[PDB]
Amino acid sequence: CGFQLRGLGDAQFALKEIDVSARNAYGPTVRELKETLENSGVKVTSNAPYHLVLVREDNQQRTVSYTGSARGAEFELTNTINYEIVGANDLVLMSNQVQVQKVYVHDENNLIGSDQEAAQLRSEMRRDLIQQLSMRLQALTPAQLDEAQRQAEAKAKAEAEALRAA
Amino acid sequence: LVTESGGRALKSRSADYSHLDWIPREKLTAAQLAEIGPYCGGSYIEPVRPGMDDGAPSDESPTYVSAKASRYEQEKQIATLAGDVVLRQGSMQVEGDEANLHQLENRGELVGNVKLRDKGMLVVGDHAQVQLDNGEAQVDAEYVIHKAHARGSALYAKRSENAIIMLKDGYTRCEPSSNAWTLKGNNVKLNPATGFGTATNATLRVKDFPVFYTPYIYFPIDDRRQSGFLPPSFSSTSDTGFTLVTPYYFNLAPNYDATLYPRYMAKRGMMLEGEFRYLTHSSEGIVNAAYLNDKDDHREGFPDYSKDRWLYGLKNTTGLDSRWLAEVDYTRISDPYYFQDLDTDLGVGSTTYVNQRGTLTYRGDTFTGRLNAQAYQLATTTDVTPYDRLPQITFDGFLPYNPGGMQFTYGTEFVRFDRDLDENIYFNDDGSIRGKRPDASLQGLARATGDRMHLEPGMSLPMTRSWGYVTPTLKYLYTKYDLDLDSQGKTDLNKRDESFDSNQDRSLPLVKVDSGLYFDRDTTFAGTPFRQTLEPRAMYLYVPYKDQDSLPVFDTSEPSFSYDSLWRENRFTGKDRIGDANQLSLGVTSRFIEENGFERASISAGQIYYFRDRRVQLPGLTEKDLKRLNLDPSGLDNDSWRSPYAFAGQYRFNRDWRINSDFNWNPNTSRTESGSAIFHYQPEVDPGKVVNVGYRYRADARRFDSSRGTFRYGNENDIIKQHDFSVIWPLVPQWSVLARWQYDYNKNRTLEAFGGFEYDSCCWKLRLINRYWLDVDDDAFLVQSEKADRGIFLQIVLKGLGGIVGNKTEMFLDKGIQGYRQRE
Repeated sequence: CGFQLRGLGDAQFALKEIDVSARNAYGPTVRELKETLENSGVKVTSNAPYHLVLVREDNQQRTVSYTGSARGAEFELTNTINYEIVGANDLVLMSNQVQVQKVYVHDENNLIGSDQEAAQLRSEMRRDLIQQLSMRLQALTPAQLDEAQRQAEAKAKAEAEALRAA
Repeated sequence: LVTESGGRALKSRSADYSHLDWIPREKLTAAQLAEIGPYCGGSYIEPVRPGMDDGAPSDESPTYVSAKASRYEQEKQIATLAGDVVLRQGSMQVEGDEANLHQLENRGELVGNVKLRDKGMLVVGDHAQVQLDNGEAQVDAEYVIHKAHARGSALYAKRSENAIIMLKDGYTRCEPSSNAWTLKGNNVKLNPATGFGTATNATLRVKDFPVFYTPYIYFPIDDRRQSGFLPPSFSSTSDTGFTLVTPYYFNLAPNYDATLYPRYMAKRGMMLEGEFRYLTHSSEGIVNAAYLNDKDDHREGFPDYSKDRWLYGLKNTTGLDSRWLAEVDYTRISDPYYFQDLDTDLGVGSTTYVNQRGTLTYRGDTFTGRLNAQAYQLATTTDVTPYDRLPQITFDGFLPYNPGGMQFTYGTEFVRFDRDLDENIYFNDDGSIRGKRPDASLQGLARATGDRMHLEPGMSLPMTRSWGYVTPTLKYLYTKYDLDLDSQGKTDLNKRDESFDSNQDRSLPLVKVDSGLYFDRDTTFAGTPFRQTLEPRAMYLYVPYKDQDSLPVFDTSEPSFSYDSLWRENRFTGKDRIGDANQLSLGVTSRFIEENGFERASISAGQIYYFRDRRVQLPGLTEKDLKRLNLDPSGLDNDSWRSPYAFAGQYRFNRDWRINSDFNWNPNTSRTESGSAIFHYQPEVDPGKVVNVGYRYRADARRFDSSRGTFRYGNENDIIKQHDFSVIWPLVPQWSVLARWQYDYNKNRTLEAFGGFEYDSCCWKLRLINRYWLDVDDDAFLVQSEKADRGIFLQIVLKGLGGIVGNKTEMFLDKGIQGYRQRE
């Protein structure tokens, strides 16, 4: 044992202004992410200081089991999000990925069924990808970003801008 | 010696290949080492000199001249520069041991260790001369292209006024000593405008021994342009014999390319295949076509056989940046048996169908509309014709609401299911039956088509606090069917003492309360600060029972039991069966979280408690079945107050290895229904080490029995009990082994097996693989069978010929070993 109920300090986030952009500009993933972030008190503003961007989202399918007749029997769907954070003048601070995967049972003789099943399964995965993204934003502070951005500019403007014509 | 004797670079010039700008590995910067591979002995690094990056305009820059002495001869008006002569002019520099200017003509001659330099380009030769009036030049010679790590030689090289360079007796990527392979064109022409070059009497040589001839050949030369040739794949299988595949790659633009796969197959013929891929900020797509006139007539008099064999398709997605999203996923094939015969690049798991789908999607702020035309084309003759959704219109969304109030959600679907049943009966030459199409086993409502409407409003009140939540919600589901049924299916119902009611409606409410808590204990395991969470959850679900035994089944399936089964409003998918539920699901999760918020491991267990019996089920698990004498193994799981125990768990270790596992034990019968453990390993430091270990058991599948026209539960023929091992590992500095094995315990057969080695070197690479798999097979009597195939795979790779792009001849290595991204 040793537990306690989650205090209001731990459910709340450290920042309030964030911009949210994706390559799938109005896809389900980003819409549900913005819905989740604004229900915790994070205002999703175009003018916010730090843009979180979802640059790639891939949804691979692979077979893991076979039938008695060496045909495919179980599919593993895999949804993966590639995310970057940018602060000012399009400079990247952090970059990482989140990934989840679930498996379902395919039916050679019920294809509309199986496509339905995989669909509802992709929905559940989308909600888990978002849980795990906001789980990472809650452990982030608006002060962390500022000093990481001062260091990123101390590496990018101090070393690279030293070569401008002659 | 003194001339170009093939293979190696001239060592008479310099002992240590200094003249080629060659620097051995032990004297290179780390930044330079980073540009060469792990086994390369050094690099060509061009000496630094003023004007490399200024460009080379003709009279834009003063000429820099330097030499030790000069002299002049009066009878032949030649002006000479002796000593170590060097002449640069912007980018181009010229070094020699003596520089004669023949002023009667306008001819500059260079005698001595001649070096012609430009940005990233070096030529070393014994003599060179240039007319100064028009650009005409001749060199007598070896050349280094530092960027591409390439070298070569020519007996002479000439340049005409219009800038067209000609080489006599010409290229290679190998380090000077290596002599491993050279490409020799007896007459080479390089046009800088148009950016194409030509070689006549073109010869691929290996250790100075020719191995390939052609009297003409084309290729681009203007930097990196839209072509390249790919490492050929020499294979041998038991259904194509000796095989050669020689793919060619067009790098058409920075946003799209295309590949062309001509295969020759001893037992099949000359198969021609090609793909076009494209990618933009707002779209992406891939187009595939393939044709072959197959010389194999083993499948003669088989159903739907075609001696021509072709496939075309487009998989497309456009408008990711806008609210309008247009996806296509369409493929068509000539005959069912296509992938059973021509998919020798994949081995195990040839698909039994191909998608034919268009979908438009408007994606508003509050709502989402989607129009979707979708069918399937069967790659088999032993599966029932699938229904196709010709319209499926779909609106899903909510109503803008005030924070902390009600949440109103609506969803509607209209959809028209149809299909053309193919129930031909095939007889032998005598009176008996040869084979029966599976569609012929569908009876009654199983032969139905029709339109279906579905409205689903609902309301939810999510009362949530940091320490937990309770969200009750009520929904209403109205469905209306307009069915059609052929006369066959109606008489099938007369015999069952039933009658066909075309118009059919169903209305049901759905009450669902969800509530859970949030707990957080801080621990430190293995000296690391973990924030272990504890989230219990409970869901009450009430859906009243309504008889649905007179409603066909189009898009409904019954998933196997798992930890997600706990939280779903319906134990079926789709709209064709709604499960009478009066139940409470209980479960608990516990995530371990690092300081960064990265979830490092998770564990979940759960159970459902059934107050009522579960009466509605698929066709064949209600009372229309179980009339076949006894009940199945665990199919009689109606009227049991308890679902199986659901266990799941995940452990990821910093993107180096991850292991997932789940278990499902049924106490009502004391029997394991479903379990699995999957381990994947692939470090970041060395992506060349890769290990996959997996076990999968499942006997609780509910699938459609192709000969009974109905669903079944306990199908001992298809119980999954399988392990999958695969590894890719490096033995000794230049060698690495890779293999994979997948074994079907339930029938005690190996499904796939293959192993091979992979020798790597500075300029070339060899991969050899012996393989054995089980291919999906349909016989002449419309019966599924297992057809073993053996095969052997050979790949030889000349590094640096535009083949750094994914080859489709390696599919069985990509699919069969997660981790195939060896990046070097």
